[PDB]
Amino acid sequence: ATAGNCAATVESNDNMQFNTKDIQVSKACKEFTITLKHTGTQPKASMGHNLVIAKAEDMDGVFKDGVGAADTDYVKPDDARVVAHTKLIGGGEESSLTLDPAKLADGDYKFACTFPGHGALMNGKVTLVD
Ligand SMILES: [Cu+]
Repeated sequence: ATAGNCAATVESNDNMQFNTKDIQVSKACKEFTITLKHTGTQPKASMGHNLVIAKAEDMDGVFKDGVGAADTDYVKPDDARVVAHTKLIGGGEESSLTLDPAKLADGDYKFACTFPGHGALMNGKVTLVD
């Protein structure tokens, strides 16, 4: 499936997991939407999740700058090394982002939760595909 997916939905729970560790972005899409749904009962301050997509080579700086942006859902208003980012969502809440697929051609991109203590496990691969 490539010509029938301009959006994706990721489910995160308070058991510390994503329902997918691989996201394939179609270059057939002008923009790609990713919707995150936190299917749990824990509030964002106790077990919050976000989905940040950035260049893997720069992913370290993304997490680092994310921790410094605690007031802004652990996402820093910048979007230079970061391609897209959701907000922190609690049990029942959802957040979404829109990214330019053609910007993922720079190399290997990853998606992860920039919540301190989560990124070590809550991360995967996001690849631009045809
Ligand atoms: Cu998280």
